[PDB]
Amino acid sequence: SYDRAITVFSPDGHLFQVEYAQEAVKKGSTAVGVRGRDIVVLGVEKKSVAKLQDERTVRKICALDDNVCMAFAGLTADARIVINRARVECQSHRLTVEDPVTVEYITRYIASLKQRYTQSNGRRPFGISALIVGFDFDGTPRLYQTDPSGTYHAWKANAIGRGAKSVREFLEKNYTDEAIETDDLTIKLVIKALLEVVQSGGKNIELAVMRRDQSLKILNPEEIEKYVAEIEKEKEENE
Amino acid sequence: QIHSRKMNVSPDVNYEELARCTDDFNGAQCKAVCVEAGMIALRRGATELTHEDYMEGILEVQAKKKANLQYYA
Amino acid sequence: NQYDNDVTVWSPQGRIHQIEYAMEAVKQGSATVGLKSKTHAVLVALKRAQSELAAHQKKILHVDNHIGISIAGLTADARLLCNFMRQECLDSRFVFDRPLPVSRLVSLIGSKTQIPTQRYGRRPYGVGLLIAGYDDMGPHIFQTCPSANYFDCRAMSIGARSQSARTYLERHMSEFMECNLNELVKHGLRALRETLPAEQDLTTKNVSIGIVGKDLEFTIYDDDDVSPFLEGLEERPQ
Amino acid sequence: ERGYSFSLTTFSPSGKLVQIEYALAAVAGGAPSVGIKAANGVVLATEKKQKSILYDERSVHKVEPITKHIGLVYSGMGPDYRVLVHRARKLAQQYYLVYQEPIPTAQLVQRVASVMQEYTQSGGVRPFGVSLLICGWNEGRPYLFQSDPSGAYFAWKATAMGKNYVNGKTFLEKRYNEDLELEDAIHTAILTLKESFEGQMTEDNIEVGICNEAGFRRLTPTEVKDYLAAIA
Amino acid sequence: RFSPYVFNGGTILAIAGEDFAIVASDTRLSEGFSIHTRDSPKCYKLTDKTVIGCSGFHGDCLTLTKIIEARLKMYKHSNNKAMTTGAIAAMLSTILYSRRFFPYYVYNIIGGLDEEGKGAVYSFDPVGSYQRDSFKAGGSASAMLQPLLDNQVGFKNMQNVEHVPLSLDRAMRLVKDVFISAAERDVYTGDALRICIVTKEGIREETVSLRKD
Amino acid sequence: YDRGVNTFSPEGRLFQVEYAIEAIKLGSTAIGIQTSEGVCLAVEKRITSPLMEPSSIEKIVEIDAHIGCAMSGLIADAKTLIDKARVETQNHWFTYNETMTVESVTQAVSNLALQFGEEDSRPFGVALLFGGVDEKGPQLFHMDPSGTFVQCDARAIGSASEGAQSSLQEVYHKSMTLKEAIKSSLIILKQVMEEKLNATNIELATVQPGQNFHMFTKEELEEVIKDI
Amino acid sequence: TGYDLSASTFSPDGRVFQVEYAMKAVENSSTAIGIRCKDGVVFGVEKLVLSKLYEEGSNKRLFNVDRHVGMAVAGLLADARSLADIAREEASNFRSNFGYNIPLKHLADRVAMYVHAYTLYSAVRPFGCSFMLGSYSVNDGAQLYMIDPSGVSYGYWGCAIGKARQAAKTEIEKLQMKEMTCRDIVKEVAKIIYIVHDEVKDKAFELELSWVGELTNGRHEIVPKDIREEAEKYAKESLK
Amino acid sequence: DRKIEFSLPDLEGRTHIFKIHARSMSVERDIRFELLARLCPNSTGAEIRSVCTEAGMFAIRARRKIATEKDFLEAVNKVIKSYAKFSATPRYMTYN
Repeated sequence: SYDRAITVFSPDGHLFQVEYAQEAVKKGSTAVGVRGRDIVVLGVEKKSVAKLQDERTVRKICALDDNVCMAFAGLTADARIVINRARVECQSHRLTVEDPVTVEYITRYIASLKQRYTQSNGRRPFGISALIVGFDFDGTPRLYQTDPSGTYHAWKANAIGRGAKSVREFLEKNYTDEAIETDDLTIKLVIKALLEVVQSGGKNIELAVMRRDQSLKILNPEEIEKYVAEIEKEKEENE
Repeated sequence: QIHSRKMNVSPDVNYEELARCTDDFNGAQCKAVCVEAGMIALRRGATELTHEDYMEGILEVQAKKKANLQYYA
Repeated sequence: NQYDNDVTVWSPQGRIHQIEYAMEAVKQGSATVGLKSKTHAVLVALKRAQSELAAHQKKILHVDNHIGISIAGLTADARLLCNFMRQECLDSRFVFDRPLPVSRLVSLIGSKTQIPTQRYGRRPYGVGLLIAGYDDMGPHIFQTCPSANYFDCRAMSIGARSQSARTYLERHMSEFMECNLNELVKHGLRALRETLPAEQDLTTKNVSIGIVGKDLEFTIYDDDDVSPFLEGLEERPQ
Repeated sequence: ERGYSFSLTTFSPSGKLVQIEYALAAVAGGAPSVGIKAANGVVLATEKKQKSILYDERSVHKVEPITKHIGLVYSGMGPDYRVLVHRARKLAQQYYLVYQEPIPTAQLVQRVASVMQEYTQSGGVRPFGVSLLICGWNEGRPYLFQSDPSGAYFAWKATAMGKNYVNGKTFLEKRYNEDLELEDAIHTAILTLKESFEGQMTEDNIEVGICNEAGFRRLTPTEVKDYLAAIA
Repeated sequence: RFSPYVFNGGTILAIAGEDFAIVASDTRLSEGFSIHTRDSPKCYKLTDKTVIGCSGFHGDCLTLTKIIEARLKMYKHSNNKAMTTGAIAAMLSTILYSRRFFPYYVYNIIGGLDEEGKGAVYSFDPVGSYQRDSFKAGGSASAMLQPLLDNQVGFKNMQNVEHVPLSLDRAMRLVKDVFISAAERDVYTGDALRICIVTKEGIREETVSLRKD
Repeated sequence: YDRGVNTFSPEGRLFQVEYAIEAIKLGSTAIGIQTSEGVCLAVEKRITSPLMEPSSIEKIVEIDAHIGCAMSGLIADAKTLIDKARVETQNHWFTYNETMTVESVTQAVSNLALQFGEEDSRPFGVALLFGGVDEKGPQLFHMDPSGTFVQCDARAIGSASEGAQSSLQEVYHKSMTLKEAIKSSLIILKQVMEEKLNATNIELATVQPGQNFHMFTKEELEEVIKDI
Repeated sequence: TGYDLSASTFSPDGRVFQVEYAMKAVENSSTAIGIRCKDGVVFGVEKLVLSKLYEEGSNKRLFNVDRHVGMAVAGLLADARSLADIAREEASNFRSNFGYNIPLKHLADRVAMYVHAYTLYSAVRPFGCSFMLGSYSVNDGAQLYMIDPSGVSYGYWGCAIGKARQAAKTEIEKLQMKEMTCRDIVKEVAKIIYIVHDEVKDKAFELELSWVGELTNGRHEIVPKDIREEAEKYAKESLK
Repeated sequence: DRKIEFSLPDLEGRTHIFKIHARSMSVERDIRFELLARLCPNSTGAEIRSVCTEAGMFAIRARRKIATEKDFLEAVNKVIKSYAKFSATPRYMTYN
């Protein structure tokens, strides 16, 4: 039993491994998520592949239940074990109380696991942050984020990853209510964000939606070029 | 007792009490309590030396650090 | 330096500065004085507070019908050894159906607290327990230390500015094996009135007194009932 | 008590395991030895000098049998050798209790090498400081393997360890071929020990064991003195 | 082979008064065909306002008594106050259930006051279930004792019976009559009658001799 | 370069516990007032983004129908202590069929407050206010990262804690009432907070001898704002 | 530096400074002496009076392990009485397992191995104690053992530890322990500490004497009051 | 003999340092410094001087002559939180 304290307090009251892990998140790939009223939409950017290799294994978007989708950033290895424990837990809710899992409950599970994981012995904290989107029972779609300290935190829209504060400035500087009027308009807002982010000329974006009653759906790169085509078209006539 | 000679010393002193509450000192620090008590007597502007002058001189010669410690006992 | 980090490391002089720093925390707390008569044991505490709206921090804790203590240091370790103290009373009361001898208890306390003073990464306990109790031999006043070297005495004082109270106990200790509670307790109040700044002394909310009696259960006296004892004392001379 | 539960061997910024690199130097300071297989069995030969005349050379041994048909020598330090020797002595028995068959030499080398690599990764220990030479004629054909402190292994035709092995491998390169015999490997083994030996090579400056189809055995100083005789 | 249980006799009785409580029991400890002693009370003053009666296996009565007396001081040092009666029943029910797979061979009745100066009787099975009652008999002759108190106390099976509350003296002569009436037929009914009385002022005791067959 | 986790100061106290005392100053400010009419309680939210949903975060959380809490400093660690408090009260009711008193809850958490070590890992970065109504009427307690707990009457914990205590001793007295306690608290909050006060920056919760624990919402809250 | 921290690290010339430091802490304890007479063992402890506020009979540096085995200590009092606890428990293991009283050669062996056990690890420290053991047997005479902080024991006709170790043992060898029946041993053992710890160093001291032999019927107990009052009667003849 | 400690100011010494370094620059009048001292728990007067002299440069950023409270806020996150990686203080608090 390797009993050693790792997370210790600074002489001015800080947690060095925590704030270094937030830098490890801060160099991760940029992921953007918003919510609609009837259809939620989120997508990662910067696939950065070799442009001749398979990639279904590099998909950084998965589901926990039918109504629970989840994306993340940071380092890839620590995320998926948290995903697996989340799948065991959300399945165990249905082994208990018959309803599907509420997204607030599952984020309290993940953040609550993460904090005591920082409290344990001989453990570096997790180096991931995640955006979790779920349309619960009675049709109230919402989302949360997860700090590596483990503070669950709701939003109307958010974006983490490398180069995220300027993207957040684009989202507050562009988000209205009438932007959430149409679903393809909201997708045009997301592609306006990742197009307003770092290059990603179609070949690096990967968006996925949920219509609050279906499963997740991923468009092939034809509506990426179609929606980017009408986005550059609307920007062209707007110019 | 030796370096407390050439000062206005009121009969308020208990050298047994002072030396018993002050261990781990040398002749420099024991002289230093006398001179710093001599300065604190001028800080309050009194002319003679009292016991609490030596008691505060103990604190100055020990030269502690302050961080808000009142939450004990 | 480097000889000042762990309990295991001996000094080149042979004096462990971890224990020497553990002797500071008992000097940081407030002062309290215990003493005993021929047939009674009395300890008197001096409460403190932080703000005037905040309550005063108590120090006297009832352990058993014939055992009472007083603390000086941190309340977490105080309650930690206190729960062990109550436990070691009631279990032997459960086994042998008898009260427990005080010296035999304090021996178990020293054997208890000696163990973390030798291992690796194990702090000592910062506490200054003044212990009043009854064996069949009447009153017993025991004091502790973080070095777990418990001392029998007849009157002691621990806390910040206790040495003047020790001088008062020395220059009046001959009377203590004759007088009863009514002037004995205010002799102890004459000890605690010494350790104070020159303007405030005894404003009926900063003080508590515990007495075990030769036919009397150990009773804690707090604020109101202090006022029959607190009256009838001389004014502060100047 | 309890150990330390952390490995004292990390990767360098150059990406090197510095304790294993030092352990190879500790092997390089060891006593020189060599081993040759030739078409019927393997010959192992070491170089064993007593520090004075007060010792008993008949007390301790370098050539050590492992089973009916496997012997083993080293080139390194003393007390680390005997421990993993005894470990291998156990491991052949845990093979034989399961399978009721003498162990394949390669299957022995797998388990011993796994012990060494597990031991150099396990927490709070210095790694071993020896290298081994393993012999045996299982299924007719002989075999000759060499381990290391890092835990790897190789299938040498013939090689040498200890001191001046960089010269001994050149001498074996200019000496050996495929087609020889056991006594020929004896004679060139005494030759390559004489390449870096001391002034006198008596019957007890060395220790030689051999494998056959009859199995592993160890020589006596009578015929070992007869092998040093009519040599060089 | 080695049996772990044996029966020790004894019979307890409690009646909830309006501002009082009466707990009574005999003082015979015996088993088999012989008598161990003629002095063994089952009254146990827990607090000033709580008296427990314990009948059944005597060693388990002793052990259980001492465990309860420990946990009262545990509650007091944890909570700066004494227990209440329903808190005692709520704790002791869990204590009895805590050895569900190796039970005590003990019957128990708790008498005492509420927070309002009223009697309260809590009778226990040997497992841990209970309820608040007005009067319960436990022990050997409880089958003798219950219907008489159903008639007199409960006013059952009587036409045009008015309902006066139980006065203290009528309760006293009721108990003193009914233990003699049980003593004439039970062999386990003892030779002296320990009677404990909980008031709003303290605990009163009284011992009345019986016959000594 | 790096000492142990359990090393005493040369001054004598510790290092890491005192660092945790330093750590709670970054938290949002919180004010509770004990009043014989009933204990009120208030806190800000430190609202960051318009995209942020406001009611997702909170600092008030209850333990029973008569015990509410308030937190500051680090937040993610506090939910453990809230959980142990709730479970502890349910054990006390389960075994004694009554309500555990507020001070006994407070020492029950305060025993847990200092238990880390190097066997079987660090102190906690919280600072807690306990609002409660026991049989002795209203109660109010403040504990420490060191576990030192004490009864207060009007305690202010946060970044502006000493300024609110300084402006609070001048206005508190023994015969306060609940409405002037609430309004008098929100005046101090309006002084010390950064942004403009509205019905979303803050939230309140009270406990009563008559009714149970109650938290205010955005309907019964802005009347105090317009009547500040 | 850095070679003097653990109890597992040698010095560059090959020793341990930690054990030497714990041995250095022994000479700040006051004085523990004890010799065996012809037919018994007498311990002697002088005891400094720190303040008047202590009660007489407090914090005794003189222990009682078995009915016959006696212990006098010099070091840290908590570790000393801890060693008294494990030694007393060890004798309880001996009588509980084998059915008679433990001899000193076995007892000091077990205690010395237990002391040596804390001389190997970084997890624990060595003890800061040294102490003396001695008792009487009707089948084995009287024994006298002494244990250092390192864990090495020897037999003695007499031994002395404390501050004035050499200044104590210089005068012990003037005696003739081979023939004196400890009756006069009480007075002389009293006198050889009466001549030490002067009024310059000490304010006031306290005599504390132990005593065992077949005159004590084999059992260990303290001296009676009248005999040590004859020793204090024998005190002030040393002024000549 | 004298062994003067220099520690960080509590709150009021920090506010006084704001009044020292900030008395001599064209500012918006109705700002408050006590909020800024609440935002800087552990900070030196050099760091506070870098806050004042940085926020003046935030007034020189676009085309303003008098700085504002939000210019101070744009100084605080940069100097404290963006430069918070180095910070130079904590191993010098324990002086090691």
